[PDB]
Amino acid sequence: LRNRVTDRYFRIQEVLKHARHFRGRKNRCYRLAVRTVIRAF
Amino acid sequence: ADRMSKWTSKRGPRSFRGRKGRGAKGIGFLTSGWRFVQIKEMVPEFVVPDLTGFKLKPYVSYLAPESEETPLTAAQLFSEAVAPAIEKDFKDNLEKYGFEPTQEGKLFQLYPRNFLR
Amino acid sequence: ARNVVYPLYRLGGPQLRVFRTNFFIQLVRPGVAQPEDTVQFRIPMEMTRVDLRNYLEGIYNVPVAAVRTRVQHGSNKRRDHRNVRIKKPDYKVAYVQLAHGQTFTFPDLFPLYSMLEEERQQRQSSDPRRGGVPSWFGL
Amino acid sequence: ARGNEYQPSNIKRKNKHGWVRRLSTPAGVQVILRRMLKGRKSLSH
Amino acid sequence: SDRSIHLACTAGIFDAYVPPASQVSIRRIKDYDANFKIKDFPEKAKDIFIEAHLCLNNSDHDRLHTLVTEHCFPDMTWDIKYKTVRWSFVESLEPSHVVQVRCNVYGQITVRMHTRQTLAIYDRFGRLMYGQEDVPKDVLEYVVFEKQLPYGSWRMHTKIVPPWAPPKQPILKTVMIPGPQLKPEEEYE
Amino acid sequence: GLEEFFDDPKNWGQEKVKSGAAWTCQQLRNKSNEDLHKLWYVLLKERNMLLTLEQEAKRQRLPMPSPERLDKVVDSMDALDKVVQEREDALRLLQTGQERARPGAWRRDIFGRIIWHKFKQWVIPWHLNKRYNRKRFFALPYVDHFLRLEREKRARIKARKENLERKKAKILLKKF
Amino acid sequence: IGIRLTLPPPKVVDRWNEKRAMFGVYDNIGILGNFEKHPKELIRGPIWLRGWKGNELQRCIRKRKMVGSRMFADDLHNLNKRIRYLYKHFNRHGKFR
Amino acid sequence: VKKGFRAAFRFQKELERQRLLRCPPP
Amino acid sequence: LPPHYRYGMSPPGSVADKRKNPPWIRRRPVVVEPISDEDWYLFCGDTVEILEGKDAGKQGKVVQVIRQRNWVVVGGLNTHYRYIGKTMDYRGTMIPSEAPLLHRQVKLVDPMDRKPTEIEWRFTEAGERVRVSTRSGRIIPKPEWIDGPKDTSVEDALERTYVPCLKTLQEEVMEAMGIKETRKYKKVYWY
RNA sequence: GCUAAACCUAGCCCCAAACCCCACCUUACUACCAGACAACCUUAGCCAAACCAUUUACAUAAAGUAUAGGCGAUAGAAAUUGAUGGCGCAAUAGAUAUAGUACCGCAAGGGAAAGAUGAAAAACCAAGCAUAAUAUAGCAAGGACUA
RNA sequence: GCUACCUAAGAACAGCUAAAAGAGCACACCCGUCUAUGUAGCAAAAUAGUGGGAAGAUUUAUAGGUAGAGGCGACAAACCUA
RNA sequence: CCUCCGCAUAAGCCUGCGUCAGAUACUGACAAUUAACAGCCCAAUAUCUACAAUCAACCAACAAGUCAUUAUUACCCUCACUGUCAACCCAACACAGGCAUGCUCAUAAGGAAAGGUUAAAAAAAGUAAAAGGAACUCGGCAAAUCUUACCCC
Ligand SMILES: Nc1nc2c(ncn2[C@@H]2O[C@H](COP(=O)(O)OP(=O)(O)OP(=O)(O)O)[C@@H](O)[C@H]2O)c(=O)[nH]1
Ligand SMILES: [Mg+2]
Ligand SMILES: [Mg+2]
Ligand SMILES: [Mg+2]
Ligand SMILES: [Mg+2]
Ligand SMILES: [Mg+2]
Ligand SMILES: [Mg+2]
Ligand SMILES: [Mg+2]
Ligand SMILES: [Mg+2]
Ligand SMILES: [Mg+2]
Ligand SMILES: [Mg+2]
Ligand SMILES: [Mg+2]
Ligand SMILES: [Mg+2]
Ligand SMILES: [Mg+2]
Ligand SMILES: [Mg+2]
Ligand SMILES: [Mg+2]
Ligand SMILES: [Mg+2]
Ligand SMILES: [Mg+2]
Ligand SMILES: [Mg+2]
Repeated sequence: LRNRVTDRYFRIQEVLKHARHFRGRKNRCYRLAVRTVIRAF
Repeated sequence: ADRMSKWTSKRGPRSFRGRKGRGAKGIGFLTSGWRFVQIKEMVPEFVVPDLTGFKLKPYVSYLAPESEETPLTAAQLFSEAVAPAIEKDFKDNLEKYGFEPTQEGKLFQLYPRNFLR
Repeated sequence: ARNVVYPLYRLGGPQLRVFRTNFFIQLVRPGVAQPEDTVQFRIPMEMTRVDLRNYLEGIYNVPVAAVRTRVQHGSNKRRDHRNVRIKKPDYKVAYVQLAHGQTFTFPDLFPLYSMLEEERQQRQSSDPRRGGVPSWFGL
Repeated sequence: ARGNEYQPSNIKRKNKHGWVRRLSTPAGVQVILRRMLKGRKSLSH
Repeated sequence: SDRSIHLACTAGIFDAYVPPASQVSIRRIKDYDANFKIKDFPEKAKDIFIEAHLCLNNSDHDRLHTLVTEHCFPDMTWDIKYKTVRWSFVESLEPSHVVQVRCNVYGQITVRMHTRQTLAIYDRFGRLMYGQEDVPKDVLEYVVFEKQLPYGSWRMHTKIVPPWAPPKQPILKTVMIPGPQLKPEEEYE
Repeated sequence: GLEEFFDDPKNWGQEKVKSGAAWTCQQLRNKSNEDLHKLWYVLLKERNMLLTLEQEAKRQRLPMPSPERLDKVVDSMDALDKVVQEREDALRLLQTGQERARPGAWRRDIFGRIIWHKFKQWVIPWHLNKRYNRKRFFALPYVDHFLRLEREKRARIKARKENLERKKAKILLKKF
Repeated sequence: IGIRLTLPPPKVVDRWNEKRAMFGVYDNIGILGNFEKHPKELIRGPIWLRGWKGNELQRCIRKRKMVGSRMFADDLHNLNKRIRYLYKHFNRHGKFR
Repeated sequence: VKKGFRAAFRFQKELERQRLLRCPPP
Repeated sequence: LPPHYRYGMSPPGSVADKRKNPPWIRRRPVVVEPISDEDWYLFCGDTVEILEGKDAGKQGKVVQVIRQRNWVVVGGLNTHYRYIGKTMDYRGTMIPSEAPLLHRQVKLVDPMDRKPTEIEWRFTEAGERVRVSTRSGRIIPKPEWIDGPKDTSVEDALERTYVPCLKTLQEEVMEAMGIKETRKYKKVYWY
């Protein structure tokens, strides 16, 4: 594990912040929130 | 199916259980009819001394002087046992002084050791 | 003796003698009712009943009438934190019947703090009337 | 119907996978050597 | 266990001054210290008492451990934990004076103080549950100090309450005392 | 008598029983062979009594009074055994020059490992003993690869240990 | 949650320890010393890649050639397998051919 | 543990922001 | 003891020690500087002075020494307070409990100057090895029964009954006890 | 606010240097009886040749040269020349390893997981839920709107 | 250590009809015809009923043997640790 | 109320419902299975050993069968060792399966189909059924009875 990602929290949050006002798991799960947020944008 | 447990006489069929022992040294032999002949000379005879009048209790008084450990060596034993006689007879055939050419013929042969403990 | 090579005996040879015995035995309280003349011992596994008889008759001058032995299996069921079985050692149990009508019964063996006791006596448990109010203050 | 193919018997166990049989042939000696190299707590059965 | 617990106090008072001869104890104290003054003690004892109670007010356990003994600190702090105490010494009616002194070796001095103080103890929620924040009350007490005889000092060890002591101030809240919680087979007597 | 298996009746139940010091090897070396022989049985009787006490204490779920004297007795017996062994070894070296009481030989087992085979006592010669002849004291060529593999495993373990020791030493030096 | 909740212990680096201070010294040993020593002779490391560079296959081949006889049995077997696999990959797979 | 300092520092800043939001200062 | 066993105030074999360090613990090892046995200069009973923390400057007596962690426990010094005997109802009694101190935090005290001193293990012709204070010289000295029914008297214990001879214990005891054996040990084969 | 989250060192990787009491082959870990019985003997195949069948690798420079080769895939010399740690891992990583243990398999054999207080214990964040079920209509959002 | 076959030396087979029987009915025992249930089941092939054999080419306990370019096979390309 | 059972030996397993104390048929400690039963045998060298078993008697056999010593030389003088527990083994399980033998042939031994309620559908097992009696169905499968005759292989 020479190089590992340490910003993944913030990378996820950059999308979850726009997904916070959705319904269901689309506002919590990145795998779903990213799709919903892309559609919203 | 158990490989990590020790192999004992409690495991196996009747033949295995009868054949395996627990380390006890043999006392005799078996003859026709499974009759066991016990040899008296094969039974260890405990040579227990007479303790009457013995003054050495198991423990030692704490008010005893401490002395440096000097493990006995062959040289020390020779000096303390044979050297005086050698000196006396030199001033004035090692069997006379004590050397035994061969252990054979002795009840207690030092090597190969033929006595217990 | 144990953990020692026994000098091999050939017919007509000298008697086997042990001078510094290596066997150490325990006199144990029987776990079940036994006859008055029976004594229970825990023995090294390499000791025969003949060896025990000679041991008792020579070292302790105990007149032995009969000796029986059995190999008690120690439990291997217990397991440590690593799930590895802990083996309770197996041990030999010898039942020795005394001679000359002699009887044996196991003897009844087993027939700062001041400050702690003083403070416990001076506890002065809380009074219900006080309703949890601390009692130190004299007002 | 199946599953109970192991009918335990110490005679067969020791005569099939014992130390003596393993050392009898060079192949079994190499089996024991492989177990020793791997560090097995049970070289034979 | 080669090491043993090194206590800094004693379980309790040696001889209780039964409230309404000790020069040997004074001699022992003086032979151990060589700079002690019985006549000057009462002022120091009063200062120690006031400082210890102010430390209780401010929840200063570090200073409490220096101003009171280990047999005193739990008695002062256990029941006051999780509550605020507003204690204040307003005046001393009559001057404090030593009464009784007795003595690896500890020396205990009993000092009778008839002073005037204030109390206000509040709950976890800041609800008054004892005393008045301003009204002063006259308190007569017998504080037993103790000292350990190299780096020891004089610290409050106990407070002797006379059997004839007037009843303490009543509590604000009412109390219920349950009777015998009888089992079905049992009957009330 | 069986009473010798138990401590003194007065000592029975005592929380602590005072005991002297364990015999030292130097102290025992001054005693004669007969004296050591008698002291061995004295200590054996004491050891039997103490083991009886230990087992009875375990049965009663109580601590054994003064457990240290059992260790003292064991140490005394070990010292006596060591003194006797030293005397026997010195005599054997003087009379025969052999440093081991039991005959043996360095032999290569079936696995190629060099072992010290300790000779056993037999009534017939080795060339006639059937079981001994079944036993093999030589390694065939196929064992060389496994010998090399075991050597390399040992070398790897040793290298890991040494490298770890050096790393820990460097960390300690940096810390202090 | 793959983020630590506390700052890691401060990492202090001594920029002027002996190693960093004297780093690079004698890199010009050749040009400034009558070319008695080549700078590659200042390289301390594995015997088979002192003053030499190459891809993984070349490095493995060089290692086997130079220290193969001194390698452990399983390490040498692994090196042989790696050389085989690297040969196959480099000579039979890739976008360009 | 993942080696690095900058992600941890950013998360500490975010934790401070969340703490302030949950318990705003007077 | 298990590898990387964490030595604590409790002895390594007590009930409290077993409770604190069961066989399955894998705590991080404590980093302790490697003070050699010939460099250790703090001993039980030595008067020392505390340099850091609460009670700094105060001088006490070393009561315990945990060498495995470079620890000296100064009796009645560097003390916190803990409850002993606290049960479900009783609050227990407050007790002053010492905390271990490092030999770097603790310095020995001159026997007469009563001040902290730096120490050296200087050899002396009489006192082959002994501590010597550096700033002011002077040597710091190293500080510090009725026979029962089963205890040998001193004279009996020290009696030299051993007469060296070329005889084994077995044959010597045979001669002493009078056992007579005429059978010759037949030779056996060893292999 | 619960599940939980985190953590730093246990160790490991690559190099350099340097060569490394008793019992037990009988049913191993079994004190104690006539043996006779003794080891050596080309790797193959996958795969590439787009099949497959001959064939297909197992210091520097000369040189990928001379040569070999269903002369094709590919193989391939010699003469001659001269030759002191870490821009490593840090508990799904690094050894499989806390261990070749547990466990699995008759056996050969396969093969894990994990731990985190302190100087002393003789002191706010994933998912999932709950706080707090739900209101007509619909890829659950966007434009919005006072809502 | 299952299974196919074999080797050694063992064991079991009630009762009735018949009569020295690879005979009949029929237990134990072996097998598994048909139905139902089950189908992540009690079971990685079972249960209940029903049924074939059950003094023989029978069934079966123990130990041993034949090993994969092979073994074994009353050939079902069967069986050889699901 | 059930009883397939059950009790032993063998094989297998290895302390796996004994006591105490803690927890919440578990954990820790303590105890235990005692040889007469069984296993563990035999000094050589030669030399003997045609005539089953079946109640062994008639008989009948075929597949032709488990059951024996002498001669000389040696040799007695001295009862060890090991299994002994259990609710148990092989099936990943407290698995409706597998599991040899001797007695018990329904038991003297061993066990409990119902956690409580209600009494819907559908489903499983069983019992009874007016008149009819295969009209069902691929087929009398199943169930009920005890039931003839003819073909193919
Ligand atoms: N590259 C490298 N250098 C090492 C290694 N082990 C030790 N050294 C070096 O060896 C030198 C001496 O090591 P020290 O431990 O200080 O001394 P030492 O014990 O006398 O050393 P050795 O003789 O190498 O055992 C130092 O320069 C180390 O960096 C290693 O594994 N690799
Ligand atoms: Mg027995
Ligand atoms: Mg079978
Ligand atoms: Mg091809
Ligand atoms: Mg291709
Ligand atoms: Mg060349
Ligand atoms: Mg890992
Ligand atoms: Mg969440
Ligand atoms: Mg019949
Ligand atoms: Mg028939
Ligand atoms: Mg066909
Ligand atoms: Mg076909
Ligand atoms: Mg029921
Ligand atoms: Mg119900
Ligand atoms: Mg009808
Ligand atoms: Mg019809
Ligand atoms: Mg009809
Ligand atoms: Mg129709
Ligand atoms: Mg039908």
